[PDB]
Order: sequence, then C-alpha cells, then structure tokens
Amino acid sequence: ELTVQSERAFQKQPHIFNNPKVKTSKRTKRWYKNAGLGFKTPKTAIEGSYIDKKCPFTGLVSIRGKILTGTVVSTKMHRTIVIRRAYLHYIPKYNRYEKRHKNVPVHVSPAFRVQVGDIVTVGQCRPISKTVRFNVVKVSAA
Amino acid sequence: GISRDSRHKRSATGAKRAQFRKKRKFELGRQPANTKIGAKRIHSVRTRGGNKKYRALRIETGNFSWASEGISKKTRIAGVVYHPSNNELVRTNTLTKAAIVQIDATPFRQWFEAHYGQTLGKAERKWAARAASAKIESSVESQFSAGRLYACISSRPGQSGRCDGYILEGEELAFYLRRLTAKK
Amino acid sequence: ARGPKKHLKRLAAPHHWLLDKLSGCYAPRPSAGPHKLRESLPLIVFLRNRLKYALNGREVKAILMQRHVKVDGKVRTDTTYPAGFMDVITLDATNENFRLVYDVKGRFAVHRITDEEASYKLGKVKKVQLGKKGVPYVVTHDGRTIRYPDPNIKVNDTVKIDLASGKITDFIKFDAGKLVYVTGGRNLGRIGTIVHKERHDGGFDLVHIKDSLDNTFVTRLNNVFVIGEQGKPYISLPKGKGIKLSIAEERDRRRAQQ
Amino acid sequence: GFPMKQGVLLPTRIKLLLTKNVSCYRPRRDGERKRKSVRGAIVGPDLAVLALVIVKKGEQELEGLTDTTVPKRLGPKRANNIRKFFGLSKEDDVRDFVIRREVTKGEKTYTKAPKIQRLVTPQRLQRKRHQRALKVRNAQAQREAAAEYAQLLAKRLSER
RNA sequence: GUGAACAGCCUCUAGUUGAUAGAAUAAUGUAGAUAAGGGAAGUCGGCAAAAUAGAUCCGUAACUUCGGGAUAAGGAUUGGC
RNA sequence: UAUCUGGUUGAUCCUGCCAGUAGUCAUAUGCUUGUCUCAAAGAUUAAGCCAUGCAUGUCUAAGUAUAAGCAAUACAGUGAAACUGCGAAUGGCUCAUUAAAUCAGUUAUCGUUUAUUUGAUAGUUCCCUACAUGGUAUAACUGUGGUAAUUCUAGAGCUAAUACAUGCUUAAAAUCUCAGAUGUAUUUAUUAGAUUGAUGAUUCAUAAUAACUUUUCGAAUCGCAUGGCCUUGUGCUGGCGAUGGUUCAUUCAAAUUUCUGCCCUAUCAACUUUCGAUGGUAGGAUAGUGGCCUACCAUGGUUUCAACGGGUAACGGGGAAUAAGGGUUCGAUUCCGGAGAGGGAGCCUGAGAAACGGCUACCA
RNA sequence: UUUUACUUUGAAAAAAUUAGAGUGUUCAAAGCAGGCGUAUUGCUCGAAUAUAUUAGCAUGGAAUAAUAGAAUAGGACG
RNA sequence: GCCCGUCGCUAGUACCGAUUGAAUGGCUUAGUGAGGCCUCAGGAUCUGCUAGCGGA
Ligand SMILES: [Mg+2]
Ligand SMILES: [Mg+2]
Ligand SMILES: [Mg+2]
Ligand SMILES: [Mg+2]
Ligand SMILES: [Mg+2]
Ligand SMILES: [Mg+2]
Ligand SMILES: [Mg+2]
Ligand SMILES: [Mg+2]
Ligand SMILES: [Mg+2]
Ligand SMILES: [Mg+2]
Ligand SMILES: [Mg+2]
Ligand SMILES: [Mg+2]
Ligand SMILES: [Mg+2]
Ligand SMILES: [Mg+2]
Ligand SMILES: [Mg+2]
Ligand SMILES: [Mg+2]
Ligand SMILES: [Mg+2]
Ligand SMILES: [Mg+2]
Ligand SMILES: [Mg+2]
Ligand SMILES: [Mg+2]
Ligand SMILES: [Mg+2]
Ligand SMILES: [Mg+2]
Ligand SMILES: [Mg+2]
Ligand SMILES: [Mg+2]
Ligand SMILES: [Mg+2]
Repeated sequence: ELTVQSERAFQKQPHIFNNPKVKTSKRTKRWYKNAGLGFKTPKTAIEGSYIDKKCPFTGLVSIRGKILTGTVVSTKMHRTIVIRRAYLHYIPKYNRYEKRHKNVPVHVSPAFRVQVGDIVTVGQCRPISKTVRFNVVKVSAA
Repeated sequence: GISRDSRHKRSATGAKRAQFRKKRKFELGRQPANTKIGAKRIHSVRTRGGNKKYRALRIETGNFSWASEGISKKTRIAGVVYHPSNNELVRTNTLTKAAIVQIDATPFRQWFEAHYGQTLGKAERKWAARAASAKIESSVESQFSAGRLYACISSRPGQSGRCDGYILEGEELAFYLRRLTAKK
Repeated sequence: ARGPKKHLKRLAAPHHWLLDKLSGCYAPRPSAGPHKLRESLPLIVFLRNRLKYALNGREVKAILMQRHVKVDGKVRTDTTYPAGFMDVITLDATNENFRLVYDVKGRFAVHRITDEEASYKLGKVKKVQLGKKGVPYVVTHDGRTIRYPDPNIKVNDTVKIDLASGKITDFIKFDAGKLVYVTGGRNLGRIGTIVHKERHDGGFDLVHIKDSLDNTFVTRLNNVFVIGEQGKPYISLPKGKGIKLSIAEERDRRRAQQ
Repeated sequence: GFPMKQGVLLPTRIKLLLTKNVSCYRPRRDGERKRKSVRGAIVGPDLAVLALVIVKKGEQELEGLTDTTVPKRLGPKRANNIRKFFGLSKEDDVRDFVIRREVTKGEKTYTKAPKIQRLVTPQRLQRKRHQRALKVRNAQAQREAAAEYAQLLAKRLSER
C-alpha cells in the first residue's frame, strides 16, 4: 500500500514469524482468514502487503453482528469511510412515511477500493474507534 | 480518578453531553507505571474481580527470545534506543511494550557456543548434527562483536510486571536499523 | 446497580409458576444453580404450590431440613434451589419420584414417575469442548460437564445421564424424525418430530416440529430438546404429550365429563 | 484525653487519617479510615498523664511494684506452646500436666481444663490419610478413564 | 556591539579633558531617590509622582460613517545551556 | 356509547367563538355522611430543613471457648464478650439531574470481570518437624488510666485459629538435556491445530518446545461414627460429611455494545476541531473494546431527511383517562430500567460501591 | 439466483393492566379459585386465549413504486 | 338611528428607561488550590539473623 512501512513502528501481523533460516519460496509469509457468512476473502487481501490489524480478513477483528448495506458518501478518512443508510420512517397518525438517514462510519480495508457511491456491505465488529463499529466486507462498486 | 467512559469526550456530531451517572468505579483508569531500568521494584495493584496486576518500575532483567532457534534467555536490559510512540521514553529510558532496547547478549552467545561451537563473536557429534546450517545472520551476528542485541519488548511491564521480548531479525531488524541511522 | 439483586418482587417472577398475585410483595428468587432463573422451579414453589404438602415457607424449610427432598440424587436443602427441566425430585417419605417436565400449557407439570426410571435423566448437550490436559467434555442443559464423551456427540444432541455415577449411558443425535420437546417460546411444552432444520448462519437456527396430530410449527433451535425417536420417548411423557389442542377442543374435552 | 502517637515527633496534637493496624484508632468497618486528632511523640507540659515501662529495678521496692504482683491470666494453649513453657522435648505427650483451675461455686470445684490446639490426634491422622487416599484414588480413576477413552478412540479410528 | 532602529548604553578612528579652586558636610534650597500600614482621606483640581510599558501567544465590549474603536479591556510566557 | 343545545337579528341562513353537556385511580374544596368489601395517601410549592426512636446484623454437629457465666481427670452441654468468615453493593425511598442521554424492543462479547450456586478438575511441591512448624500476635480477658463530652481509646500481662507466615510425605509409569527437568498459576517467543475437535468466521479450544516470575495453587482445617486386617503397637488400612481451594464450565450478575424509535423551539443555521473534534500508527490505562488517555500524523466528523443551540412546571417504558374509526391528553407514583442520597469531588474494603443508616476534603 | 419498498405467515414484543374462557367471593368490584361421593387414611379439572406490527429476525408472493443490465460492446454461452 | 377620535378622572395590564442598576443560576479564560490515589523519598520503633544485614 504505497510503501506500507510508512509508520514509526514496524508494521507486521502479530505472531506471524518469517524465519530467515529456512529457505522458503515466498519469504513473505502472510496470514489470512475466512471472514465467514459467505464473504469471500478478496485476492487483494490474499496477495497484498498491507497489515491493517483492523482488517476483517488479515486482521484481529471478527464479523459477528449485523450485516448492513449502504452508500458511501465520504472516503476522506484513512482506511475509514462514511456510508449513508437511507430508510423510510412510518408515522402512524398520517399513515405515511418520511425519508430518514443515518451516517455510519465504517473501516475499509486496503483490499477494497471505495469511492463516493459504491454501495457497500458492512459487518458489525468490536469497537475499533470512537464511532466505527463496522468493517466493509463486500465492495460492490456499482 | 481517570475515567474511560464516553460520557465526556463529546459526541461525533460535536454536541456537548450533559453529565449523568457521576464517575463509576468500573470505568476507572490509573496512572502509567513508566517502567525504568535497574533495581527491580514491582508493586501489586488490586484490580477488578479481586485479580492482581503488577506495576513493574525500574526493571533490570527480562526474558528475551531469539525466535530463530527458540532459546528465550533471561538477560539484562541495557537501555532504550528507539520507541515508535515517543522519543521522550527513549530519552528517559522507559520500558514499555514495542520499545526497542539493547540486551546483554552474553547468555545468547554462550548458548550459541555451547550449541553449535562456531565462534559467533569471540557431546562431540551433537555439533556435527547441528550441521553447517549454523550461520544466523550478518546483522544478528555483527552485534555480538559489541555484545549488545537489539530487541523489541513484547510484554507490558506496567500490566504483567515483566519486560520480556524478542531479538529483532530480518526485515524488522533492517527497518529498525534504518530508523536508528535516520535519527542518529 | 452496585451488585447482584437478591429479591424477586411478585409480578416479576416467571408466570409459569402460577403464583398468587396478592399473597405477598415478593416471590421466591431462584438461587444460583444448574438451569436458570426464568426456566427454573424453586423447591418451595414445587412443594407449597404444586404438591401442597407444605403450607408455608417455614414448612418448606422444615421439609428440606430433614433430608427428605432430593434433586438428581443429592439432598439439596436449599429453600429456593433452582430445579428445572428433566430434574428428578424424589422424597423418601411419601416415596414417589417426579420428573420436572413441561405440560401443554408450558407450566412445570407434576409428573409422577417410577423408581426404576428415576435413576437416569436426559440432557441437551450445550457444548462440546476440549478441557484441560486435552480431555474432551460435554456441557449439558443443566450445567453438567461430562468428560471423555463419545466422539460422535455434537451440539443439539441429547445424552442420557446416569445421575448416580453421573456418566453418559446413551446419546441421541439431532436429525430429522426424532422426538423433541419444546423448552421455551410460544410452543413451550409441545412434543413432536423434527421435519427440517433451517441453518441461518450467523442468525438463529430454526427447526420445524410436527406433532402426532400433524400440526407443524417452527421454533428456534435454542429451545428444542430431543427426547428420543418417534413413538419411543426415552422419558415418560406428561398426561397430554404436548398436543396443543385448540381452545374449542379443550372445551369439548372439559365438557365430555358430565 | 488525646493519646500520644508513636512517632509523630511534635510537641502538640495533629490530625491524621488513621488505618486498621495502627494505634489510637479501632476501625468499625472493614477498610474504614478516620481522620482523628492524636498527640505528638515528644513529651511536654500539656500531657495530663504519662506512661512508663520499668526496664531496670535499682533500689528499695515500691509499695506497688513487686510486693503487689499479679499472675498470668491464661496458661499456654497450643501443644508446642506448653512444651516450650515446660521445657519438654517433642515426644512427651503433653495432655497430663496442662494448667488447670477450680471454680468453687457449689462446693464442687470442678476443674476447667483448657483445650489444646494442633494436638497430634488419630482423628487428624485419619483425615490426612483419607485426603491422600482420595488424591491417589482420583488419580487412578482419571488414568483409567483416559486409557479407556484412548481405547475407544482407536477402536473408532479402525473404521477407515 | 546590544538592540526593530540614525533610540538609549559601551567601544574603535579623530578630538577634548575646556568650564575659578581647596577644606568641611549645618539649616533652607536646586536636582535625583526610597519609604512600614492606609491609599487621594491632600488639593480648586490626582498638581507632582507612581503604576503600565518591548516582543510572542490567547482574548477583546458598547458603539460605528462598517473604514474603526483596538495595543480596547483582560491574561500567560520571556534567561542560560 | 358514530346525538348535540342556548347566545349576534325586527325576522332569516351562515361563519364563528363563548356558554351549556358527560367522563376523569384528577387534584383541591364546601355541604352531608347509616351499613359491607376494597385501600390511594407530603408527588406537584421546598431533591427545602430536621428534634427523637427504630430501620443490618449474623453460629451450625461441623473455624477459634479456661467468662474467675451458667447449670447434675481436657473442655466435649448451653452460652456473654471477642477474634474469624459472611452480609452490610440486597431492600426501601425519591424523581433533582438527564432530550440520542435514560428507556423500549432487538443484537454482540471471536471485546471482558464475575463473590455465590451447581458440575467437573490437581500422585510431579522438597536442598534434618509431618505422630504436624513459628509468634515474628493478638483480640476478648486482667489491671492501671486520660478526656466535660463520641460506637475516643494508651501504656502493661497472657492466650488460640479455616486469622497471619512458613512448611513435607503421593511410589509406580513416563519424554528430552548433558545425574536433572518436564504438574499447575504468570509472561514472552515459536510450532501443530489439516482435509488431528469446534464455529458462519479466528492468532479458537487444546497440545508441544524454549525459557521467565517483588512469585501463585497444589487443605499443617472441623464434626459425627468408628469399622476392618494384623507383626495387638503412638501398628496399617478404610465411612459419611463440613469448610477451604487452582482452573474450566454453569448460574446469579455486571460492563460495554448493533439497529430503530423521544415533547416544544429557527426571535437557535451553521456546529465540533488551540484545551480530542473525526480517523490512522504505537504505547499507556482498563476486567476488557474504544481518543478512554498520551506521542506523532492526516483533516477530518455532524447538518434544512433540522445538526448545533435554547426550553421542559421532562426520569423512560409497561401503562392511565377519554375515546365509531382515526386520534388527544397524562404517566412523580404498587412492575422493569436509570439516577441520587444537601451540592460537588476523591477514595478504602470488598466479587460487586466512586456506597453515603462507609470514609476524606471543600462549599452551604 | 442486481438492490429495495410493500405485503402473508412464524418466533418475538416480561409480568401486572386491557379484552376474554371457566369458576355462586351470598351478588358485585374482585380473586384464581375450586369441584365430587364420605366418617375416606382420596380422586380430579384449572390458573386458557387474543392484543401490540415501530424497528430487528425467519418466510411466501412479485401486482404496485423505485433501482441496474449489452451502444466507441471492454456484452452473453464453448 | 347608529356612530369616531383627542382631551380629563378612576382602575388594571404590559412596554421604553439614566442607574457602566440589583439578585440568582449555568458555562468559562486566567490565578490560587483542599483532599484522597499513584509515585520519588524518609526512617519513629518493632522484631528476627550473625559491630554489621535483612524484613515490617
Ligand atoms: Mg541584530
Ligand atoms: Mg508608603
Ligand atoms: Mg508598602
Ligand atoms: Mg488599593
Ligand atoms: Mg477630597
Ligand atoms: Mg479637605
Ligand atoms: Mg472640591
Ligand atoms: Mg501629571
Ligand atoms: Mg492589552
Ligand atoms: Mg474606548
Ligand atoms: Mg366548554
Ligand atoms: Mg417534594
Ligand atoms: Mg436498590
Ligand atoms: Mg489461544
Ligand atoms: Mg490501541
Ligand atoms: Mg413524560
Ligand atoms: Mg425534573
Ligand atoms: Mg414513571
Ligand atoms: Mg417533579
Ligand atoms: Mg423503581
Ligand atoms: Mg448510588
Ligand atoms: Mg433534604
Ligand atoms: Mg457518595
Ligand atoms: Mg439515611
Ligand atoms: Mg443505603
């Protein structure tokens, strides 16, 4: 991810040791997991070099809560996006509806590429920031 | 005391939150241990559930693992040379997780001699069985000439009371030497 | 709020106890124990409201103090011991044994059983885990752990428990066509056979039950209790066998005795 | 009436937050601490009464110092304590000459002997033996259960 | 040189060392200053004096001709290495 | 029980409100008041102030008994005081704060603590006691006191533990190191954990190697019966229990947490971000996640789909009144959740308190 | 096996309260009681059901309303 | 017939208003800052081991 080792600390997957003694093939052993619920781990997640300890595939977070879908309205944060979730709220007295929306801050892995639009599917994880509780699990850049 | 609640720390919209539920004990924080080096002084903190944490102040020795051969020798910590979070911890020689420290390396050299017998830094066919695949690395062994090994602290001295860690190798060693030569 | 609650106000007790509204302010809070607080049945309730042997809680305590009552083989002198599903209440004085099961209306029915089969109990396998030193064990619906289980025992299966040696004698697996008890929800107390199990990965697994009257209802996997194979229950079923007659048919059965 | 404190080292009285295992304060609740005023350590004219301990008796006896002398209220209770009191060795079966006393209420003078703690008794020996036998019996039971579970695993792995 | 500076202060080149002197150290003066506690009670009147002051950062009201008021007011820091 | 009527005019038909009408677990108040059942009740104004008294203590067979307390060859019964353990964090009260806060329904803990209950679980301990160690321990008790006064306590003499601190016995078998070690608890690193267990999913459970601990656990405890074998000895074995204990599970819980839903107001349109606001990295802290805090970095985050601000004589809900239907109004209050104990703040003990019939300080 | 809204059914929405079944509190408000033959060494029925449709969950449907396919073919099946 | 407004009296209600008005409460810059907690120290006197050396 554009010279991944751009931080003051060494970026690496915890407890994933790459032995300089053995003469292995890749020499860059990368750990990954299946996110579950039929969410396919992408090829960028498989073959990438990013660390992203908050990644739902190559990180230490797990998708175990609600699965929501929304429209990305902001990609201006680092590995975090804001999705707009539009819905209709029913007002019983008038027997009608009113448009409502709730912005959801979602962590986006470098495996996915997300721009404004790009209806995404997000899965609930443990709190990984003050506001973020969801990880992008399907990009659907359409 | 220190509170970890989100009743302060105004909401994502920027609104200031009114104060309900005056500070709760289950939300408490505590002060950093700020582990120094030498003359071991470990205090017991009674934590929630009746459990116990160990605030290590002034830690001199730690268990450091080579991780290339799996030795994990107990050694003396010399000082802190790098810290990704604050150079002030390096300046004050504060022991803390992920800190880059220098360790004595003499137990590791002694183990290497008693295991391979290959004069790293200067029962007969056991060394023959531990065959010519005995060179460790040109950067892990060049430190033995000075008798100081760069290591990364892996435990949390303010949490567990220990200052264990592992000897840097490969790309991690290269990155940390590049950081050291950039900042010194 | 500062710690665990120790009182249980009346109208906050589970309604399946059928407690009086105006008997007092409080209800017997089920102590900590094997089954649950909601899904339990305190010995005081079972002795003063279901068997009418004792008149007061003082008399319940007097009964319990002389080792008369016995839950699953042990004395259980606790006034509010949380007895629950499949638990065996045996009193040496007035020697009869009850297996606490759910009637068609979802209450803990008084179900007399015989000594020759009060020995064992059934238990739904809550989890199958590897314990310390690599020893596998099963955790059952009543909070029992059993080491070295059959390697074919999975979750949602039922295990027969000796209750004297406390070991597994037999096990029934979760499959289509097996007799199941409903231990919660709207259909609590019904008995039927498994038609199909919808998976719902992530969410809640659903299972369809078909009674002997061909009524089919779906219920959460959490509250189904396999009790054997169709026509051969491993335990003695209650008087109604979980049929869930409609209200009209219930009225007809009530009026059939004139 | 404010008591002197052991090491305050002041000529007056000051207020301290006192703790369980200190003098001049008895906690009424576990963990209770109270701010109480106690008097300093160095004596001065303010003291109403001092308390002294004789460490050397030099000359003519005081009329309430040696002639008026009271005995110890309780004899040793623990077995080894009585052994150290009477100089006895280990193997001396100390239950016979334990200190006794008479209660003269109805001309009966029934002796009231104390109980002795840590006394080596066959009941304690039986308890220890039962504990050790329980330990070995559960160990054997677990070993045999593991053996038969391994046998079951091999018998079910034979079907490949 | 210091310093924003042709400010003030010290110095280099150059120039001067020219003002009637000596001895004492009273009052009252002229000029320069300090002062416990109070703080304009003095006085026509705060006259005189004192207080403030440079720079950096924060913050700045009424009113207004919208340009200002404004350095408003009110605060914090300043050396050496 | 889907209802209207009187009042503008000389008269009429309208609009339109005033008035009438009925109900109110909706509050007063007036008059009156015979009987039975049922029973709200200092919420509104003052979460204003409080004299006095009570409201949290507790002992079994089974922790500690020499009361000089009672009773007819160690006490063996009862039993004051005290030590120890547990509880006192439940209950009860009130609605002051609180408007995305609480709360309701619904989720997660693969993000944590959990006294107690229930179940399971520990042959590995030692570098001259185990037929059982110490006071390094003392209370009550005895005696001498001080203070006007408090559940104030001082000096002196004992005395015990399931209090405090040490400290062995368990062979047998077993694999590595070069005779020793390998249990379990803690920390780190590494490995297996497949397609040899499980999950939708894990760096999960678990196992292994190397080591590390201001060092854990591995009953020096108690009651009732005493039985059996034999070299009949201070012999050797063996019951039922109680209590305590490491870990796992369970239960009671707790703490965060997904989604959606709150009254009026724009005579509040921009708000947040210097003093954390949104996110990333790393650390610290926490029981644990997390800007919860710190250092660096980026400039983000919310908003006319009403943010932010202001008001509430606003605790939220289950519910209550009235109601053809739709609605309107109320809910301090018998249940659930929250918060508080004059206002704040800090904290000890404890599993659980930021406790108030616990403490400390400030303010009144 | 695009994405929704919508709608059917099911689990869910504590109890109390409400509607409501049964039941001579003497009637009734209420309560969850109780009932039946005797000189017992006792037999037995019950404490149902419906309601919350905001939001989430499971599920059938595909009208209605929206949404996207292949146009510089970078298209669909071997 | 109905009718409008100024002016005058009585009563009530609200408004503007010098007073750099007053009081109460919330928030807050700056300054001071109790108290407990963590921490750098400190050593009454308390007791064990051979003048020393550990522990509380
Ligand atoms: Mg200059
Ligand atoms: Mg002066
Ligand atoms: Mg002065
Ligand atoms: Mg002044
Ligand atoms: Mg004047
Ligand atoms: Mg004058
Ligand atoms: Mg004048
Ligand atoms: Mg002047
Ligand atoms: Mg200024
Ligand atoms: Mg001006
Ligand atoms: Mg009216
Ligand atoms: Mg009031
Ligand atoms: Mg309470
Ligand atoms: Mg693990
Ligand atoms: Mg972090
Ligand atoms: Mg309200
Ligand atoms: Mg209020
Ligand atoms: Mg309310
Ligand atoms: Mg009020
Ligand atoms: Mg309440
Ligand atoms: Mg409170
Ligand atoms: Mg008050
Ligand atoms: Mg308080
Ligand atoms: Mg009180
Ligand atoms: Mg209280």
